[PDB]
Amino acid sequence: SLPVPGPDALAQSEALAASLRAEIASAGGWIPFSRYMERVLYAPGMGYYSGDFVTAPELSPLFAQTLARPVAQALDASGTRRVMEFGAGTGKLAAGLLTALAALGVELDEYAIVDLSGELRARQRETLGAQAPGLAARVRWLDALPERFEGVVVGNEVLDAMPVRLVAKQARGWCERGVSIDDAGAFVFADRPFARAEEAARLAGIDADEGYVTETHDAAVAFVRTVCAMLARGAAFFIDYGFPSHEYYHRQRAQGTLMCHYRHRAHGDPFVYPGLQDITAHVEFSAIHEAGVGAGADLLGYTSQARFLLNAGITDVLAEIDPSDAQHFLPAANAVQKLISEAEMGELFKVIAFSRGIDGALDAFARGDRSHTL
Repeated sequence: SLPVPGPDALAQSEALAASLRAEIASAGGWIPFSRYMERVLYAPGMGYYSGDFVTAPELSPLFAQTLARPVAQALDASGTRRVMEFGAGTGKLAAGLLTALAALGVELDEYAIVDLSGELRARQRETLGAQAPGLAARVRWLDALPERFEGVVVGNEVLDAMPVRLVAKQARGWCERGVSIDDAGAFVFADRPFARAEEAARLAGIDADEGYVTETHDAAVAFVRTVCAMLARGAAFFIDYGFPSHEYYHRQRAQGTLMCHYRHRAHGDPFVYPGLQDITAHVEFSAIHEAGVGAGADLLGYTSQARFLLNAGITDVLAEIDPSDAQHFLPAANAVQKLISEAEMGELFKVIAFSRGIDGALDAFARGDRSHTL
């Protein structure tokens, strides 16, 4: 069943929906899914994110403590002293990473948060004041990526929320799946030939039978190019759920990876209550790899979150807590298992990193690197 929102949320969703229906009609009855997704997620005031930013916020402490190790190693190796986080959710990772780095002897000249909409920083500032008092003063917020950056960039579950286009395999070949309105005014998917017939060529490599529907990630690719061109020295880590291309576009993944979350219920329909639910797609890491190295950065590593966290010392972090102290040990052990178990986040989530001015390997990627599978 599908719970009905309260009056105020419903009014918001209805206004957002009416604005999208009006846009679709004005455009001749069809818009790409990227445009739909951009508006329902990011419309000022009414979009989902712009008026549940990570999968498991309660894992942020142990996660940040562990991530701090390769972050510090990348700072040392590149001779840099700044971190920049894109998005940043409610600021739990920033508070954790700031605190953990400082505890390990690493002070930053600045921890920059990129909050394009302006809408996330108030809660982030509150979280930092509460959880990292006296490191909070090192945090600055940016309205856009700068032209140049020296330090370590962190993008945790941000690639998955960037707009995707949908593509569908017809007998006649690939086409674009966009959004139309039906005769009752409801949003409907609608398939149309590509404007740029060129854009079907990139899909030829997919082992897809007729009826296959999947996502392309132009916006994420554009973002990674921009980050890697900006990065002058240092590293950029992206943490997200997804797969290299062979697996992403596997013959059997014929409904793709699009998933929506409404009142923490996972389901496939992005036309449910516009503005009141999340819409995400998994990340296609081969294209992300090409994006970053094509901008001239080195690939620093690619592996599963489990392997990255294990390599980075998560079990050592856990082992600081004594097992007889059950009050602390069991929650910590359960957190670690959620982070690293194949059945939980450990395999599905991946870490990819790019670098400039880092020679050699990070310990976090030195065993079990998967770059050769990209």
